[PDB]
This record gives sequence, structure tokens and C-alpha cells, in this order.
Amino acid sequence: HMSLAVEAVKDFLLKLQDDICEALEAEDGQATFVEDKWTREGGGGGRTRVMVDGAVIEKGGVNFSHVYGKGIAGCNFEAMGVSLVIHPKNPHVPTSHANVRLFVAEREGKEPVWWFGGGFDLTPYYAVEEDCRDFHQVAQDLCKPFGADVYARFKGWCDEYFFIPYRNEARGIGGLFFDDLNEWPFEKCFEFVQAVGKGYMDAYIPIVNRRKNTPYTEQQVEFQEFRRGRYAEFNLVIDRGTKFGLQSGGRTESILISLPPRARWGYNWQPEPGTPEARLTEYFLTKRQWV
Repeated sequence: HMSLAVEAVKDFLLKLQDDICEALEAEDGQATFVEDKWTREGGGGGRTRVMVDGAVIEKGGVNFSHVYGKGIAGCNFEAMGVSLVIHPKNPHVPTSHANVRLFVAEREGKEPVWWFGGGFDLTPYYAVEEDCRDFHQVAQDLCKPFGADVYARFKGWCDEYFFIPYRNEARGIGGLFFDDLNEWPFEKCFEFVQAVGKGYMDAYIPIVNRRKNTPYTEQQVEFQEFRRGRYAEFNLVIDRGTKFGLQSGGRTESILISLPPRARWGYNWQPEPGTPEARLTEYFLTKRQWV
């Protein structure tokens, strides 16, 4: 077993949830996260913290989970992580997502198998060049202590993963994404995920503070809602964690914090040409070179 290492990761994750929620509550100023603590028989449980109808955060969820299972298909396992999605009220604040997680499977006769996964990413509506650059700079900078090609690898993985092929469209401007991370000693992988967690706040919170009071119109909210239909489609059609989780006994409401508060769909809907709305897909979502 790796019992003591796992306990350290768990303590990190619970503190990370607290810290992220505190940061976001400070930006909002009005609403607070409410916790829904849940268990499943034989299976662990989680702490789902949600914000609704804030001054800044219309719909936000920061989930901690620690699940145990018996059936590597036959192995006892534990999986723990923090996952979050934030949907601002103001269209000029991007949506964001982050995750950090560890999986450990105990093996008859052998050393345990383990790996980390995670990342963070930004989904603007009314994007701003310097925010996209600063987000990626935080990502790049946090990676540098861990290896010269770590940013390139995991930024590229993010662009590959958060993509809707049948619309030939990225979900957002990118960030970092990694899975199956065990090529470094455990302590180095743990350091890297702690860096990722801190980096989410470092990357996202300044943007929220900078953008939350930008003036906006009902037409910009309509665009936000049609864009949020695209977001719902990625999560429901493409995202593997959401798909597996719903298919396999996961806690529906915890999994689906990713879904937007309101979404719109229209036949052949597209942004009007020559507008800031159109520039999100014509320029920001295809640039994929921010540092």
C-alpha cells in the first residue's frame, strides 16, 4: 500500500477545495458555496460545494470526491480528486474548469498502480487577447520546474482533448490537460498537481477580478447562452469522464455541475459575421499559440 502518500494527497485536495471556494467567494462578494456531503455504500463519497445566483458566479461547483471500489479490472481501487466548473453571470468573464486527481489500484502480489490526472482550461465568450496570454503564461510558468517540454505537451493535450470534431471547434482557448501521469517519482507528480491547483487560481482569479464589472447587454447574454449550448454538447457527447461517470454509477448531480444554467440551440445558428461574437470562433478558438 501507499496509505500515507494517499492521505497527504487527500489533505491537499480538501485544502484546495477550501482555498478555491474562499477565493471565488471573495470575488463574488454576495453568495457563498453551500456543501452537499454525500456517501455511497461501500464506495466512499464526496463533498460537492455549489454557488448559485451570485453577484459574479451564476452557477459554480467545486467537487471533492474520494471513491472506493472492488473491481486492473478486478482490483481494489481508490480515486480522489477535485473538479470544478464556474459559469459567470457576466458574459465578459469566461467559464473555467479545473481538475486534479489520483487513482490507485492495489494489486495481488505486486506494487500498487497509480497515476495522476488533471488540468485547467478557459472558455471565453467575449475573449480578450491579454487574458488568454496571461492564462497560458501562468500555465507555462508552473510547468517549468518540472521539465522543459511539460507545458508544450500538456497544452497540446488540452487542445486535442477539448475539441468537438463534428463542429470542428475547440471548447475554449486551452490550458493544461494530462492523464496517466506516473512517469516521474510519486513526489514529483504530487508536486506538479499541487502546482496545477495553485495555478488555476493564479490564472483564473485575476481574470474574474478584471472582467466581472464590464458592462454587458441582453444580446451578449443571448450569445453566451448559445455558446453554452456548445459547452453542454462537449460535456454530454464528448467528455469521457462525464460519459463514463453517468454510465457507471456516479453521482449525477455532482457530475453534471459542468452544465450551464441556461443554454440555447437554434437550427444552423451561427454568430453574425463581422462582430465580436464571430471573432471568438474565427480567431480566438483557432489561435492556439498564446505564449
